[PDB]
Amino acid sequence: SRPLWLPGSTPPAHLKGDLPGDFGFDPLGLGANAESLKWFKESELVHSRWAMAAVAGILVQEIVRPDVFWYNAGKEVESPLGPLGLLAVEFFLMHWVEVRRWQDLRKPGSVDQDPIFSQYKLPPHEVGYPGGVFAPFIPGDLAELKVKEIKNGRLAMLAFVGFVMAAQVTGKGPIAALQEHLADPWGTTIFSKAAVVPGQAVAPPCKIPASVSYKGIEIPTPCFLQGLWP
Amino acid sequence: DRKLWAPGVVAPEYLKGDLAGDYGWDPLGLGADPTALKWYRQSELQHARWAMLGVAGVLVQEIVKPDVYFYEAGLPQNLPEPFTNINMGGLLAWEFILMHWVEVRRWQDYKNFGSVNEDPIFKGNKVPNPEMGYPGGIFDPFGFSKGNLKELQTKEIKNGRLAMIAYMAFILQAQATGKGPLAALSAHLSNPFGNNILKNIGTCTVPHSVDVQGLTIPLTCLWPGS
Amino acid sequence: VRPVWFPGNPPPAHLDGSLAGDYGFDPLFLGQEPQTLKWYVQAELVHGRFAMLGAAGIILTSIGAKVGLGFPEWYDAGKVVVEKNNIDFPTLMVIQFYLMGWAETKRWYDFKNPGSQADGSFLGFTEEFKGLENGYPGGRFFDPMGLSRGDAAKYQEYKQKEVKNGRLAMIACLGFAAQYAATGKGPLDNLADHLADPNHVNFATNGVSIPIA
Ligand code: CLA
Ligand code: CLA
Ligand code: CLA
Ligand code: CLA
Ligand SMILES: CC(/C=C/C=C(C)/C=C/[C@@]12O[C@]1(C)C[C@@H](O)CC2(C)C)=C\C=C\C=C(C)\C=C\C=C(C)\C=C\[C@@]12O[C@]1(C)C[C@@H](O)CC2(C)C
Ligand SMILES: CC(/C=C/C=C(C)/C=C/[C@@]12O[C@]1(C)C[C@@H](O)CC2(C)C)=C\C=C\C=C(C)\C=C\C=C(C)\C=C\[C@@]12O[C@]1(C)C[C@@H](O)CC2(C)C
Ligand SMILES: CC1=C[C@H](O)CC(C)(C)[C@H]1/C=C/C(C)=C/C=C/C(C)=C/C=C/C=C(C)/C=C/C=C(C)/C=C/C1=C(C)C[C@H](O)CC1(C)C
Repeated sequence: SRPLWLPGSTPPAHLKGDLPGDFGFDPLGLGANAESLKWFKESELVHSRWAMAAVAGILVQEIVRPDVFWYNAGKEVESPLGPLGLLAVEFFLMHWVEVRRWQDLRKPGSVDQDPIFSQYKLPPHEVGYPGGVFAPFIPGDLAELKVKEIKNGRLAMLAFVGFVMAAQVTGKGPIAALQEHLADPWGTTIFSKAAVVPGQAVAPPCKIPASVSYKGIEIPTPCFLQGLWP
Repeated sequence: DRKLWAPGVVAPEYLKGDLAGDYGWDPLGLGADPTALKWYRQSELQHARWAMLGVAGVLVQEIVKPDVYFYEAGLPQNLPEPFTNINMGGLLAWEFILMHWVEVRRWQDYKNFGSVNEDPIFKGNKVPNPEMGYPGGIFDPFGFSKGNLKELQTKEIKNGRLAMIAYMAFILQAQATGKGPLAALSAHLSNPFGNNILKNIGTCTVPHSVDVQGLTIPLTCLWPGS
Repeated sequence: VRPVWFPGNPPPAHLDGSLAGDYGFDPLFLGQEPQTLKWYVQAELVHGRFAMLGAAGIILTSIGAKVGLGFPEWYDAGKVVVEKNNIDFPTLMVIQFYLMGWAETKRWYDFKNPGSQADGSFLGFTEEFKGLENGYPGGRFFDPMGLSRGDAAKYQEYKQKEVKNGRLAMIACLGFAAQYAATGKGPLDNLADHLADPNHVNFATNGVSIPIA
């Protein structure tokens, strides 16, 4: 009765519409084991939230800074706090955060307390959905937003891969790729840039250098699946 | 069902006249599976209806202009006035996605006959689908159905089967001599002994490749020989 | 009743249809013992398991070559990587025997004792190396998606899809060597030659394949 990924079809037996965003799409059988479904239900939400923050990261950076290109912007920021002091903070400050999230996955009733401010405590929530501090002023129904998080999330995970594969083919940001498509739609598609006939394979070259210098030792910058491109 | 494809032939047991155009045929056993007979019925309707557009394309594109040749009408130099030297990669991008919608909706009408009838965007008017392969409703803007439907359902195939053979004729009367169907009709009706099936079977007027904007094509005739 | 390798002929008595990819093909009756056939079911998988890794490995490094990348061909990838990276060759192969001869005798005592290797004798891991059946260990490490449990009706389908891709991967890795010894070039160079002119650029026109050239 629920909407599906393909309306004439039937959902598989392990998908019964219990979970948010459950449109019945799992052709490869991956939601069969219920031990491993919890791991994937967590990892879809984590993959979505980083990608929502990344796509809105590139879109905000492109509308305020037309100078630098985001694929190259991990190289040119010139922080005064060192190249590896940043990585040292990010390593420790995420090896705290993720392991708290991981222990919440393993035992859900084990991570609720502020360890250094024990007067404060998280509410006994659902796994992957902390709330309490992480969720003030929730608008409307919570399960409505729980589907809005994944629909915008799944749209953004396809968006970031669309950002990367446009950044390796035309090498410009995703409004500059949009301005290439809106100035000339009939010639600026991937079907226009490439075709494989049985007898020759015409693929675009990289708009990406093979390596970069970056302060001494060189860093390899490969085009993600160059050679297997159409 | 009767008046079969040959006089003394017993019709097969699965061809008792239910489907239209049923002539006790299939001397290759392909409709013996009941689940395969429906799909071969759907693929017969597709091969009929595209050929009826194909025949009505080829002998109309040379009545409106007997200049652009239908074998090389796909080359961008031969496209009309707003489309001359279009990017074929862009036009294939339209056609692929516009057809991967339509066909998969038709394909799911095969796989689940009944859960694909509604306009999915506008939950409004449905399509009343009486039987598989015959959607109707908005595919009948003239209301020419809802009469003796079985009579027109036979007329669709008999015109369709002839159009399949005529369109494979339209190709083989074009690779053998490099000439259009009404143009090979003129070539026959001028000298009906030097422009027959003889002395043109065994010569292929098609090159090994015609380059399209940086792409080669294998371009094979349906028999060897040049 | 089931489809057999050769229609008409019945399957042999030792080969009822329960294995994956079973098509009754034992003309030499090599699986006539029910315990050596337990070994050859292990043997067909790990030959197909390495060949599926192999045939994907030849093809993916040959897709990168002939497009313009700096890839070697699969018969020349052995020399070019113990020369670019200064990797001493005997100390590469010996560690290959250490790591895999570890991983192989675990299998060789799964076949001798299927309940074994699950006593905490390893670093504490007990039921990860339990082993579900012959040639299909499963558990946490070897099936991290968890596809061998949940629905078992689709798992029997995946068992057959593994063996089917596993058979023709072994035929491919028998054909990559055969396309190289006959012609003397890479695999997708032989494919693109067969797609240039499908006539006359086949196996019949070498003079290496048929001696009646
Ligand atoms: C549009 C996407 C979207 C939506 C609908 C939701 C919805 C929800 N989230 Mg979620 N979340 C998202 C993105 C989203 N999230 C992202 C990207 C992250 C990573 C930062 C998180 C991290 C997160 C956590 C850690 C938790 C939730 C929780 C919740 C639930 C209650 C909170 C709430 O009312 O949020 C409503 C959300 C909105 C109204 C979206 C407003 C967006 C505005 C327009 C700003 C966006 C643009 C701006 C540039 C973004 C940058 C902000 C910042 C980085 C500078 C609800 C299901 C809580 C939960 O489920 O516990 C019960 C919870 O604990 N989410
Ligand atoms: C691709 C086109 C196509 C397809 C799918 C079908 C399918 C079908 N036809 Mg049909 N038919 C066709 C074209 C086609 N027809 C043409 C062109 C004619 C005119 C000669 C006929 C005349 C005809 C009659 C008279 C009857 C059928 C019947 C049937 C049904 C049962 C036969 C069966 O199971 O075969 C399934 C068929 C296929 C899977 C097609 C396979 C094609 C093979 C592999 C190779 C083709 C041979 C060769 C290349 C043809 C070249 C001809 C040349 C002149 C161009 C089935 C639904 C019977 C019926 O109505 O039952 C309901 C029946 O009585 N057909
Ligand atoms: C790599 C080795 C290998 C091994 C051990 C097996 C093992 C098995 N296969 Mg199998 N198979 C293989 C490769 C292999 N297969 C390949 C490549 C194909 C595709 C052609 C098949 C296709 C196949 C089918 C279709 C069927 C089996 C079946 C079987 C089972 C019973 C037959 C038996 O006792 O095998 C004994 C096998 C050996 C002793 C190893 C073969 C080595 C021989 C002795 C060397 C010579 C082989 C050949 C002539 C040389 C070619 C290369 C040469 C030119 C260099 C058994 C589990 C049957 C079964 O029950 O399915 C599960 C069955 O129906 N196999
Ligand atoms: C996995 C299947 C496979 C595929 C897709 C190809 C594809 C190709 N091969 Mg190749 N080849 C294969 C397996 C395969 N090969 C094997 C197993 C051998 C060893 C016998 C060879 C030996 C070989 C040579 C010597 C040459 C090619 C060539 C070619 C190319 C041109 C086609 C041709 O000449 O036909 C060759 C086709 C075959 C040899 C047969 C196809 C595979 C059959 C079906 C074997 C399967 C085993 C069978 C079912 C059971 C064996 C029975 C036994 C157990 C008792 C083409 C790209 C030629 C080339 O380089 O082109 C320029 C060429 O010179 N191949
Ligand atoms: C679909 C079709 C053609 C559609 C063509 C189209 C849209 C063409 C469009 C164009 O041309 C125009 C308009 C303009 C051009 O500038 C551009 C193109 C694009 C080129 C032909 C099918 C044509 C299909 C044909 C001819 C199929 C024939 C099959 C037969 C006869 C088989 C019969 C049997 O298999 C059975 C049925 C049962 C067995 O028991 C017995 C045997 C005998 C085996
Ligand atoms: C063909 C084959 C086996 C064929 C056996 C057959 C037909 C036996 C059939 C029978 O027994 C039965 C069934 C039943 C009996 O009654 C009858 C017979 C008839 C006796 C195995 C191939 C098996 C082929 C295998 C396992 C190949 C693996 C290849 C690998 C790992 C390659 C790796 C590399 O290529 C890369 C990836 C990169 C390179 O640069 C480096 C290297 C290392 C070269
Ligand atoms: C949690 C919480 C809680 C509390 O309570 C409150 C608060 C605070 C409010 C909250 C928060 C929230 C948030 C932050 C959110 C965010 C979101 C996002 C970011 C989304 C995105 C999302 C995103 C998305 C969808 C995206 C999409 C995108 C897209 C399609 C794109 C496309 C493209 C591409 C490819 C490329 C080309 O060239 C162009 C374009 C066209 C450009």
